[PDB]
Amino acid sequence: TTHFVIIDRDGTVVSSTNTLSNFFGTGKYTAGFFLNNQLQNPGKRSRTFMAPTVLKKDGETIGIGSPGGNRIPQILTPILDKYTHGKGSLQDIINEYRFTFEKNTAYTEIQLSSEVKNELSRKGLNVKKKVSPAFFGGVQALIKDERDNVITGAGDGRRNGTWKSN
Amino acid sequence: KGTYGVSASHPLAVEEGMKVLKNGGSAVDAAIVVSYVLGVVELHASGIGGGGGMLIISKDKETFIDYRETTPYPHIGVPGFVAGMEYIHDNYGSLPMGELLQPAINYAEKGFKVDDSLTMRLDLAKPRIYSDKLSIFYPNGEPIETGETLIQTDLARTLKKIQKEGAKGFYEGGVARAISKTAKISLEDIKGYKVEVRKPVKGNYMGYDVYTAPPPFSGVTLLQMLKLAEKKEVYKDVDHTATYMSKMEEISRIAYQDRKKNLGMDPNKMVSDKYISTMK
Ligand SMILES: N[C@@H](CCC(=O)O)C(=O)N[C@@H](CCC(=O)O)C(=O)O
Repeated sequence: TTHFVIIDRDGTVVSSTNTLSNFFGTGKYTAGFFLNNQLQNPGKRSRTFMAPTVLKKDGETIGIGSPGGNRIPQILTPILDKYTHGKGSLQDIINEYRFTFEKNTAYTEIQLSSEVKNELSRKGLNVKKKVSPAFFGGVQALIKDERDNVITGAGDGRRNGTWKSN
Repeated sequence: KGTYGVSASHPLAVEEGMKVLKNGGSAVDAAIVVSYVLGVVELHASGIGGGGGMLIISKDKETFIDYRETTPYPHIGVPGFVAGMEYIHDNYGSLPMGELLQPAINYAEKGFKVDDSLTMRLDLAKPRIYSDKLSIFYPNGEPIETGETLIQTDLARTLKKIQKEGAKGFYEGGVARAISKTAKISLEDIKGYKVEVRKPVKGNYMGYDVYTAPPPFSGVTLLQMLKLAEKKEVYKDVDHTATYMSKMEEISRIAYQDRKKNLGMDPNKMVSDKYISTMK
């Protein structure tokens, strides 16, 4: 899965997520390309947690999205929560270590303290550190300041994400 | 100029997207260029063998194009990418298609420098995928090394066929025959692929209007969670990790549950303040 965001001179925002559904799909390969695997989640489309998104207010436009399978909205929600409540730059927030939940487990990007682990233990979530950066996604975003007319962005180092504006 | 920007998970996609925009192109035209480049240079993650979705929000219009794969009569879906891009071009684009495929074609034919992430992806995938068909990705039996130039001649051929014939170059003819043989999918299912145009889900959150991806995508779930986090004021606990985490776990299982019971009807109503009010 890959997510990109584009904003043009007309202020049109595209937010797109494309995928093969596992890295190199099924791995089957023909005519120079890899074939997707289809999750069983005729011409039916399966359910996906992909969620390309745009947010707009007077004065601000945001295009945002992420890869990360069934974790996607778990990845995006704390990011947008912190951003809209003033915690810092979208890029700093994106850089912050992440966590997601799967049934009763909390997957954590860093080693948490015994202090916080035990609070979660009697909650009672158990905690497990995931060793793949790609597991916690790859958030890509652009933000247009609509007053002043400037575009900034953020990319996720977990995927070597970057951004540019004019 | 005028202001414009690209954010993507590969620097060559960023570069090619910026090039389109610098020369006066639209967000849609750049997105087609970017999508095809990513299929070439970030090939582990997306491409012509897959699908996707695209949200387009202009001053005057909101559109969601669904080009996710469809199930035929391993599990491989009929690829939607090529049909998506052509549909997007014909209905929302500006420049002719041929021009937009050319940057991707150049990276296929001339090559690009592989990075550390593609090497590692190949390394980790080798047990699942490595076959006698994959020699260009595993030179001398090992994952192609960071810094090395990867040239994709077969893919250039396919992309040039699509460049010349349109979507028929993928969904019919020799390419369609290749897909049929490899995926065990009928020529009929391949040719019958259709894109869906959908209305974006629209809600509000923190004084923002929010446009997101509708069913079968999960924009409803994301917006519910955002609205739940706003209402429950979880941000007040952001400095207190166990509380923040626990409260986020609660919000996510509520929303995931709601998606589940409704996997088996208005998405705008599902992200409304009143719907969020009743969520438990
Ligand atoms: N473990 C898989 C499946 C998760 C799911 O769909 O429930 C996974 O993480 N999939 C992702 C892999 C690709 C990526 O770049 O994240 C996905 O988004 O398809």
